[PDB]
Amino acid sequence: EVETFAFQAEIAQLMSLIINTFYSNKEIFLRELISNSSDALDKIRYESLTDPSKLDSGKELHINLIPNKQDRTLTIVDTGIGMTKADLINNLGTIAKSGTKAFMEALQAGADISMIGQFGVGFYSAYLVAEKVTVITKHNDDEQYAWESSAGGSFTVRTDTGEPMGRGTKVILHLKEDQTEYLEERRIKEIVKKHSQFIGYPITLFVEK
Ligand SMILES: NC(=O)c1ccc(F)c(Cl)c1
Repeated sequence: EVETFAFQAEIAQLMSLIINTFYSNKEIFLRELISNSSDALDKIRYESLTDPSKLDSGKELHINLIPNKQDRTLTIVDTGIGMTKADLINNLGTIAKSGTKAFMEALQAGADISMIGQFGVGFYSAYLVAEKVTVITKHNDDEQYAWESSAGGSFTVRTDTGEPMGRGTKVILHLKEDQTEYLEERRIKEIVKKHSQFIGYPITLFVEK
């Protein structure tokens, strides 16, 4: 049972512009997704301060980076607050319509593309490097769901029958054929050190056989 949704026009426009604009500084996608994971971890930590049972679904607060050269995927896993089905449909818990408008207005006023995260829509920078993005998420108040989009104006949501995650979000980047540098250990390490060196949660870069 798969549900197919249209992106709001403004979000489809932002994704088309991310996909089609010439812009060499693609590595910022990883900073943006790690920052999103850190924000989601902050949220579940705050909730746990007054309700410890919020961590019954998992006490560890961390971020894992999992490259897979056979699948040509880079997966960013966090154990943050996760998203409900309603969150996924509502632009993955973002105010993407007004954020896109502000990002657009800022670019006309002299902001840089790398500033996308200041406008709450840093997630969509994934499409700088990914032809398809799958988001697996589990929120304490809902079931496990899979969101997926190859852009082109639509996304899908289905119940996820795969590996239970407990709580958190898994962003699976199906990389473009010419973007496989982001599967190399030394390249990922360089980007994390350059852009994410002060994130307040452990970031573990997995290695491969
Ligand atoms: N207008 C642009 O060239 C532009 C604006 C925002 C973006 F995220 C990108 Cl990649 C390009």
